[PDB]
Amino acid sequence: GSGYGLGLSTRTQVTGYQFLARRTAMALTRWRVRMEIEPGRRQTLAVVASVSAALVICLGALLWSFISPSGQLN
Amino acid sequence: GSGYGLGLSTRTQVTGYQFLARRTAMALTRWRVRMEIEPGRRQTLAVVASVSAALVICLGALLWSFISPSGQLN
Amino acid sequence: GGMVAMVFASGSHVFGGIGSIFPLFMMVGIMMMMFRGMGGGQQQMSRPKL
Amino acid sequence: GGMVAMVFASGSHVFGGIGSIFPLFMMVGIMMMMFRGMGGGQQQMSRPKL
Amino acid sequence: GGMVAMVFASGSHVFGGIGSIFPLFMMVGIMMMMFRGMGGGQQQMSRPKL
Repeated sequence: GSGYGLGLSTRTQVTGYQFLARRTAMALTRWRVRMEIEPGRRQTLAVVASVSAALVICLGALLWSFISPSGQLN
Repeated sequence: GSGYGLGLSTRTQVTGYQFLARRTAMALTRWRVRMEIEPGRRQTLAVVASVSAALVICLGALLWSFISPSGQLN
Repeated sequence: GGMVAMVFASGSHVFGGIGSIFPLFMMVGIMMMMFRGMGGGQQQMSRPKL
Repeated sequence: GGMVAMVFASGSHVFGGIGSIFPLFMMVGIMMMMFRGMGGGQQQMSRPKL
Repeated sequence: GGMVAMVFASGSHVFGGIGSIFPLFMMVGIMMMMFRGMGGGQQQMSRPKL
């Protein structure tokens, strides 16, 4: 049938698929599709914020290593 | 006569004359007035650009003289 | 800011006058892009109006 | 690019090796900001509304 | 910039700090004068749309 194989694609189709993926994912855990509020989005974003904060602090540590190193003896 | 003498003039009358001059000039060389594109304009501008580029380099040379003149020996 | 501060700890102190003109103007370009990002307006919805 | 070049010409040599991570990430961050596309008052169509 | 560079080669070295505020602020005015020429319209007829 139609749609098989590695054909071309567009940016409107990529978001279209992400909409069906979120909506069906909700139906497996909440058994309803109303989606007045979309908690999957929020719960994912919270992890992205967490990872970002860890890396930001990570860069902060590297910045101090060059400003005030341990090698300044004598 | 109607237009003789040395009376005052306005901005719209200045462009008005230069338009009649361009249209009648090409009529002497190409024998047609359709003027799809107006090549007289471009060929003139190309000379103006040439003089401007010469002045830029010329002025660029004077700037170099002050940065490093001949009398600063040793 | 981090890129700028790291140079001072090395003691090169290349900034000031001739040097400072780069980071000074470059900083403006970033602000100029975020302004166009919050583009548009006139929507005028707000807690005090509702 | 001028700033990294200015520091190198001045003899600091601080950005050699891992220090280069700062200019590299900034260039990436700059690329992301100017590549978001049109989001306006007429160009209202965007993921949150579609 | 040429007017600026020409003074350093003469050794007056009057720029930096107090002095540099003039050419720094002066530069914005010229840029402000060109952007005013940008207000000629708000439309597109680009090759991608044609």
